[PDB]
Amino acid sequence: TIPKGASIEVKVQQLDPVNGNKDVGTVTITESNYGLVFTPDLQGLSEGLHGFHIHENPSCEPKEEEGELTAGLGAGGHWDPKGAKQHGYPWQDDAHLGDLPALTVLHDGTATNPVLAPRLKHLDDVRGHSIMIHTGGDNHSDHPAPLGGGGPRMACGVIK
Amino acid sequence: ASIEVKVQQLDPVNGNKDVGTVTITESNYGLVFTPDLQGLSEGLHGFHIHENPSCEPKEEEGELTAGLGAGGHWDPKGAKQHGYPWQDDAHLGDLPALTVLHDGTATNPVLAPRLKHLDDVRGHSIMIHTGGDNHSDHPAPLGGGGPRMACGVIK
Ligand SMILES: [Cu+2]
Ligand SMILES: [Cu+]
Ligand SMILES: [Cu+]
Ligand SMILES: [Zn+2]
Ligand SMILES: [Zn+2]
Repeated sequence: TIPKGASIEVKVQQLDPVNGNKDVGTVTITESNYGLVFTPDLQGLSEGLHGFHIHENPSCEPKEEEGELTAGLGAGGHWDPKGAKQHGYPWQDDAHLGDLPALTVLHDGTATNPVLAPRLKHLDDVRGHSIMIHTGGDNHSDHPAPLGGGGPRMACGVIK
Repeated sequence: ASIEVKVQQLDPVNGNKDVGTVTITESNYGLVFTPDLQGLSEGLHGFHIHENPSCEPKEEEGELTAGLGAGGHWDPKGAKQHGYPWQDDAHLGDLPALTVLHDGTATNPVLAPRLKHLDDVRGHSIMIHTGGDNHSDHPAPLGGGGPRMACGVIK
C-alpha cells in the first residue's frame, strides 16, 4: 500500500543493454524525522549486498564506453551537489550526498529491507536524479576500489 | 572513541563459539554499529539492543532458552512497541537489521539515528536473531526475529 505521508514510488529496472531491461520492482522514498527512507520491493536480483546510490542525471540509459555499450552510464556519476568529491558513508558529511546505505538482496533474490539516508532531508531534493543498484557492494570508501567497489550498474530507476 | 563488543553464537548445550565483534562508534547522525562477524547463517537478521548486560541462557518452562538473560528490548523511554530505527515511538534498542552474506560473514555497518551518545548503550547487550525484522509487533511481536542466535555484552 502507498505509505502514509508524502512518498515517491520509483520503478526499478534490471539493466541489460543487449537483451533489454527488466522491471524488477520499486523503491519507495519517504521522509522520516531522521532523513529519507528508501524501501525496496524488488525481486529476481543477485543475492548479496549491493552498492546503492543516487546518481546525477535522471536517466538509466546505457552509453558506449571505449567501444563497449555500458549499462546505466547515462545516469552520470554519484550525485555530489555539495562537492565532497569522494565516496563515503551515508552518515559522512564530506562524502557524496548520493551515498546511501547498501541494499540487501536475499538468497531468494528479493529485497525489502529499508535503509535510511540521514543527510537527505526533503523528498523534492532527490527529484530529477536517478537511483542506482550496483553489481558489487559498497565499503563506503574510494579505497581499495573507487566508489566503494560497486563496479557495474545492475539496476536503475529515475526519480520523478 | 569506540566500544568493541565481543559476539558469540549461542548454544547452552555444547557451548558458544566466538563469531567476531561489533564495533560501536559515534557519527554526526547517530551511533554506527560496524560488524566483523563470521560463521553465521546467511540472510537478514534481527539486530537489537537488549536491557541486560548478559548473554547467559535462562531456564524457562523447563527449557534452557539461549540469551534469555539479556532480557527484552532496551526501552528507556517506555515506548512499549517494537519499530523502525528511525521511529521515535519504538524501542530505543531497535537497530537496522544485520546482513550476513552467503560466506557467513557480516561487515556492513548500520546506523541507529536515535542513539546519539556512546555512553547511553553501555551496560546492555546486543542481540542477533535467527530471523529478520519487519520492524513492527505485527503480525509477530518484536519484529519476528525468533530465537536469539548470537549475543555480546556492551561494556
Ligand atoms: Cu546465498
Ligand atoms: Cu552508484
Ligand atoms: Cu532482540
Ligand atoms: Zn559516492
Ligand atoms: Zn524492539
